Amino acid sequence: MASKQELDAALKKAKELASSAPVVVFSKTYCGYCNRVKQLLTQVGASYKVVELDELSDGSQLQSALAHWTGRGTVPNVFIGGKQIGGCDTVVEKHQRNELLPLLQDAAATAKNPAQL
Repeated sequence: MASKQELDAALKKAKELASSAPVVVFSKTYCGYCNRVKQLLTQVGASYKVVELDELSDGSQLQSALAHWTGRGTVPNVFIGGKQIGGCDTVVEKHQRNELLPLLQDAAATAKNPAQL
């Protein structure tokens, strides 16, 4: 039998992780892009979980479930309100469009606005 139930369990934990905070940043321990996304969200004033898949106890299979789930599985990988937004380039582009910030506000993730967008 293939590892289907292990992949499904990692997928279930990926959904759990993706929903454990209003914003979640699947990442790795050293990448400049992971640092960039952390600083991007910090500067607007967001509140976000970080999930360093190089250090998470099952992080390799968790990233494999991420790839299965998203058809992408890159790092960093950003979710808001339990839905994927995209990777580093996606959040930087949506920040430049002033399009990420309204969605962070809608999630009330920006602590500046607890009343939502």
